[PDB]
Amino acid sequence: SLQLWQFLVALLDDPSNSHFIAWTGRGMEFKLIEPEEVARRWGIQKNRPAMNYDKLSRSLRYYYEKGIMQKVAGERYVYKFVCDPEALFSMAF
Amino acid sequence: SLQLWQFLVALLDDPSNSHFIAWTGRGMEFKLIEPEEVARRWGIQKNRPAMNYDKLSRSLRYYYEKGIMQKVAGERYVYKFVCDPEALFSMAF
Repeated sequence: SLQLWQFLVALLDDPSNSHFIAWTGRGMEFKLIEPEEVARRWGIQKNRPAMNYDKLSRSLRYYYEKGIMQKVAGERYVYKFVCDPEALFSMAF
Repeated sequence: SLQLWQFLVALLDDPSNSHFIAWTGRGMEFKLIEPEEVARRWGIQKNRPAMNYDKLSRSLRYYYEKGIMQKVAGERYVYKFVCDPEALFSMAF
């Protein structure tokens, strides 16, 4: 049972997925190029066929509160993993 | 069962442990202020009473290979957690 952040890291590690999700090249920044495709694959992963970006974005919002991620200012689908002791702790536990 | 990197993160998060292990304030860098005390507490955690800094340093060496941590060049007891997609993937999986 993967957490959504783990699942995104696994998709980001394969450049074959770069058409729907990719590291932008700027540090730990990544873009949901096809956000509905990212949702569909998350749906397959968790056996939730009714998964959509609306549900996926609520999960990405929870990740700001934990300090794991931040939404890049001025962007609809660009986020970054945070590299600080708080993010590390939330990812470790 | 905690991994050594998780154990260090847990010790680092609690300022009660700051007399023997602490974040330096420079990004993800941390210092083993009392390296033998870190080693003794790792021993308590894993029920390995014969734990010492020698055994700990070799396990830290294994984490450099994984790509999760690195020893700060020119320092005896200063390390850092790595901020890159490879580190994130190794910590996630």
